Amino acid sequence: DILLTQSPAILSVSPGERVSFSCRASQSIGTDIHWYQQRTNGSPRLLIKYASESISGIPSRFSGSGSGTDFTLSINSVESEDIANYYCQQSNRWPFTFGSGTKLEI
Amino acid sequence: DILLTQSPAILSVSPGERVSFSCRASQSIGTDIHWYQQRTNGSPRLLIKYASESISGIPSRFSGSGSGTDFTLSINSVESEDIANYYCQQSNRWPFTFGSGTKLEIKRADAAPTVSIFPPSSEQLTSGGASVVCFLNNFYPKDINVKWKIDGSERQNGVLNSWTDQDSKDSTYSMSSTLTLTKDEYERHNSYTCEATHKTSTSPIVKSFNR
Amino acid sequence: DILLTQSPAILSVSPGERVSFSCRASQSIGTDIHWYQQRTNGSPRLLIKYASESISGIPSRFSGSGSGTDFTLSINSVESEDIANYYCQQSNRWPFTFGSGTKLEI
Amino acid sequence: WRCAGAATVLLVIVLLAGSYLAVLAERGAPGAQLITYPRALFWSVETATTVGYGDLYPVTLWGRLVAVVVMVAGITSFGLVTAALATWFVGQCQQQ
Amino acid sequence: QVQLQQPGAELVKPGASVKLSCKASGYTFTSDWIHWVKQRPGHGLEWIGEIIPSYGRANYNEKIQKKATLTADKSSSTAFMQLSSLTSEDSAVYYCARERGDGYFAVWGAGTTVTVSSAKTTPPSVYPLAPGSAAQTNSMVTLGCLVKGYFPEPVTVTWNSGSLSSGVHTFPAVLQSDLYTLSSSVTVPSSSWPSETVTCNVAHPASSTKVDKKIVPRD
Amino acid sequence: QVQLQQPGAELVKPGASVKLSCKASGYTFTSDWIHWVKQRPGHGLEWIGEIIPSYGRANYNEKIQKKATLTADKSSSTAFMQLSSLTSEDSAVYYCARERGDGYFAVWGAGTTVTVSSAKTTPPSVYPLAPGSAAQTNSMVTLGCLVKGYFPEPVTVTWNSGSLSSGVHTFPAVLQSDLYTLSSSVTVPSSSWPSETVTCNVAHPASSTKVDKKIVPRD
Ligand SMILES: CCCCCCCCCCCCCC(=O)O[C@@H](CO)COC(=O)CCCCCCCC
Ligand SMILES: CCCCCCCCCO
Ligand SMILES: [K+]
Repeated sequence: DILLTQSPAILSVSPGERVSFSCRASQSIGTDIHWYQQRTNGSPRLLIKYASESISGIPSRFSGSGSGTDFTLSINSVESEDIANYYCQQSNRWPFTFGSGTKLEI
Repeated sequence: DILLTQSPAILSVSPGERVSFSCRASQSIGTDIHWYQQRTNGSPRLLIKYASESISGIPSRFSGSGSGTDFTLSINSVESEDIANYYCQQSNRWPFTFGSGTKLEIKRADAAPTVSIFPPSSEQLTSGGASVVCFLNNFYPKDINVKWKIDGSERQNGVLNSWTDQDSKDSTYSMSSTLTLTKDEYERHNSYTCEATHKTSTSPIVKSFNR
Repeated sequence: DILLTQSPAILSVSPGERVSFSCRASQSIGTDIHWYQQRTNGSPRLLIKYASESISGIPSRFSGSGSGTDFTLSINSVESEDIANYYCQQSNRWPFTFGSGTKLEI
Repeated sequence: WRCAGAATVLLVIVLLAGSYLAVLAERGAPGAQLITYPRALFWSVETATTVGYGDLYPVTLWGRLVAVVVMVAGITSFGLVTAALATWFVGQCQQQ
Repeated sequence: QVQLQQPGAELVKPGASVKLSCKASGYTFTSDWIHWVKQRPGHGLEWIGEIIPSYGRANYNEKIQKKATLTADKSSSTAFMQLSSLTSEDSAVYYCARERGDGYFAVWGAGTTVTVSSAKTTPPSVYPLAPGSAAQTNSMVTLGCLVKGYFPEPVTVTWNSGSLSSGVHTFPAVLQSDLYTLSSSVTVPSSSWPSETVTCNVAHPASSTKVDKKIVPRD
Repeated sequence: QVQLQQPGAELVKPGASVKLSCKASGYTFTSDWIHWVKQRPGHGLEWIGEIIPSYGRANYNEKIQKKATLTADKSSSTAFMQLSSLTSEDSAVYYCARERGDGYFAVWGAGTTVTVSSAKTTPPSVYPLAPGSAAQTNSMVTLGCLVKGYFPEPVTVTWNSGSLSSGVHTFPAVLQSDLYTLSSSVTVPSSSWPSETVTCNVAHPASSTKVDKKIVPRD
C-alpha cells in the first residue's frame, strides 16, 4: 500500500508569509493526490483535487503542485482561519490512503 | 533475484498484545508474498497466501497486508502456541526466494523451576555405566544455573546441560543436566544433589537423593 | 549510462575457500551481465555470459547468479591460477559499460 | 453448420496449451514473471487478441517461440471467432 | 493425510552421494511442481530447485552450488533428489513441498535429516527415569526417558503414542565423542500414575529401530 | 445542504456491537461510493472501508483488523457500518464520505462519536455564568455557560443558535470519575447586554437532550 509521508508535522509561520506543506509518496502516484482541511471539532473539507485543481469555495491563496512522489500545498498569505490540520490522500492505487497530517501554527 | 528482508529478527511481546512482522522486498512484487510458520523440530506451515488471503485452518487472529515492497503479517492477540519462526516468500519473479526469518518471543510471568532428580536406572547399571539426571522444567526467564553436589562436595566433571527453546504450551523454558559417571565411580559415593539457582527465589532449589 | 559498481575492490581469501564477487548496477539490467578475467600482462577472457551461463573452457568452480541490479560471480574453491582482476560488463542499454574491477588475493 | 464452435475449441486449446508451455519455458530464467499458470492464461488472451498490455511477456528463447505459436494459431482462431460474431450481428441488423 | 512422505534420515560418507525420495499422495495434477528446500541447522529456508513430474522439466538455484539432480517417477509418484560429492556443509534437513503452479507451497514434507560423517550408525539405549523412594509427590508427577548413545540425529520420542502431549519436553541432544544423548519428560496428575500406564516410544530412523519402555514405579 | 447525516453519538458496552447510519441526500448516482473513516482522538484519518450502494459491493482495509460489515439500503439511501466486539481501542469518531468514483471525497459527514465504556448515560447540567456585582465592565462583557456532569462526549454548545459566533470559546472537557465537564464563553459589546438576549444552547446527543439557558444579569 502507498505510504504518504507529511514532513514536517508542525509548521509555524508569521502572518502574511507564504507557507508550503509537503507530502511524499512511497511510489509514483502521478497526480492523484488530494488535500483536506480539518479544524478543531470539525470534519475534513476538500481543498485541492488532483494536485493542483482548485475546488469551488476555496480561497485563491490555496494552491497545489507536484507530480510523481513529491507534492506541495501552498497558502499564499496566511491568516487566522487557516489554523487547522492538513491531510493528503492518494487515489492512484487501492486502497486509498491518508497522510500523517501537518498542523499549522501562527 | 528478489531479496526479502525481515526486520527485526526477534520480536518480544507481552501476551494478549498485537504483533506485526515486517517483510521488505528489494523490488516491487505486487502481492505475490506468502507467509509460513515453523515450530521447533517442525516443518513450515502456510499461514497467509497472496499478502492477505487466509488459509483453511488458521486462527482468525492471523492477518496480512501490504503491496509493492512492504508487507506485514499481524497476530491480533498472541498466545503461547504462536511462538515459532515466521518466513515470507515471493512468487513474482523466478526463482522463488525466502526471507531471513523472524522469531517471536513472549514476555510471560516469572516461574520457578520444577526440579526433579532421577537415580541411574538398573538397566543402565547392568551395562556397567551410570548417570544421574536432573530436570529444571517450566521456569521463566531463561537465565538459570545448576550445581551438582556429590556428597556435599561440588563436582563438575561429567556434567552435560541441554536447554530447550521457549515452550509453545506455556511460554516457559526447560533444561536438563546429566552427570555421567562410571558405575565403578558412581558406587564410590552416597548422596547426590541437584542445586538449581533461579532469579525467582533467594535460596537455591535443592533436590537430593541417597544411594 | 549504466554504472557498474564492484564492491569491494580487493578480495583476500585463504586457499580452498568459497569466494564471491559483487557487481551492482545503477538500474535494472535484467540478466545482461558478463564476467571477464584478466591476469598480469594478459587480455580479458570471458568467464560467464548472461549472469549464469557457463562458457566452453572454464573450470566448473566458476559460477554466476543474480538479476535486476545485484549480480555475483562465485569461485567454489580458489587456487593460485585464479589470482587476477575480474570485471563485469552489461549489455542491456547502450553503450556497453565495464565495472571498476575487483582483485583477488590469496 | 456452426463451425464457429470448432474455431472456439481450437482457441481454448491454444490458450490452455500456450499458458502451460509458457510457464514450462519461463521457469528457470531469473526475472521471469510468466511463471504461474493462472496469470499465464490471461497472457495467452492478451496475445491471441493482439491487445498486449505488456504486464506479462516471455524473456526466453522457447518462451518467445511458444508466443509465436500462440500468435499464429491464436490470432487466426480468434479472428474466426470474432468474424462469426460479426456475421451473426448483421443477420439481425435488418430484422428491425 | 501425510501428502508427502520422506525417509527419516540418511547417513552419507564424506565424498559419497545420497538419493532422497518424496512419495506424493492426494490429488495429482498435470500442473503440479515438486520443490526441495534445504535448512542447515540454526539457519533458515534455502530453495534448492523444482521439478514438474508431468514433463520431466527441472530447475535449480543458480545462487548456490548445484550439487543436486532432480528426477521423478510418474508411475509411483515419487520425486528424487540426488546429491553428489557431499561435504560437511551439506548436512541439513531437506524438505519437499508441492506447489499447484500458483506460487505458494500448500503442503510440506516432514524433512530428511542428512548427516555427512565418516562415523558409523549406533542404535539408541533407552533407560527409564522413575522418581526415588523419598521424593515428595505434588498433585503432579515428573518422569521421563533417557535416550543415550546414538548416531546420527534424530530420534522421535512420543509418550503413549501421542495420547499424552501436554506437559512433554524433549531436550536437544548433546554430542559426546561421535554419540548423541537426550532426555524426555512427562507431567501427569499424581493419581493417574501408576494406575494408568506411561510409556515412551523412541524411534531412530537412521538405524530403523523402534522400541517402547514402560515407566513402572521404583520399589 | 447536509448531504450526509450521521447520529450524534453511540455508547457501546465492552464486547457489544453498534450499528451506525449515514443517510444521503443530494444527487444519487449509480457510480457513487460510500466510505467510512475512523479518527481516534489525537490521531489522524484512518480508512475503514467502502461500499457502492448500486451493486451492494463492499471492501475493507486489510491493513488493520476488520471489525466492520458494510451494508446499504437503496430504498432509504442509508449506509450502515456494523462494528462488532468493540474494545477500548475502537472509541473514535467515525465519518462517512461520498465519492463519485473519481478518487476524492467531495462531501463528508459530521461524524459519530462512538464511546466504548461500561458506564451509564448522564444528561448534562447547565449553569449560567454571569459577572459579579463589583466587576468593572470594559467596552466588552464576558459571560458563558457551564456544562457539568455528563457522559459520554460530546456536547454541542451554541450561542443564540449560531447568531453569535465571533468571540466564542468552548474549552475541551475534563474527565472526573466517569463524568465530563466543560465551559463556554462569549464576548459582546457592553451596551448590547442585557438590552439584547444572550442564551447558550446545549445539546447532548448521547442522551437526546437539548436545553436553553438565558444569561440574565446578576442583581
Ligand atoms: C494448466 C492450467 C492453466 C490455466 C489455469 C487457470 C486456473 C484458474 C484458477 C483461478 C485462481 C485465481 C488465482 C489467484 O488467486 O490469483 C489472482 C490474484 O492475483 C489472479 O487471478 C487470475 O490469475 C485470473 C485467472 C486468469 C484469467 C482467465 C482468463 C480467461 C480466458
Ligand atoms: C526450456 C523448456 C522448453 C519447453 C518448450 C515447450 C515446447 C515449446 C514449443 O514451442
Ligand atoms: K508497458
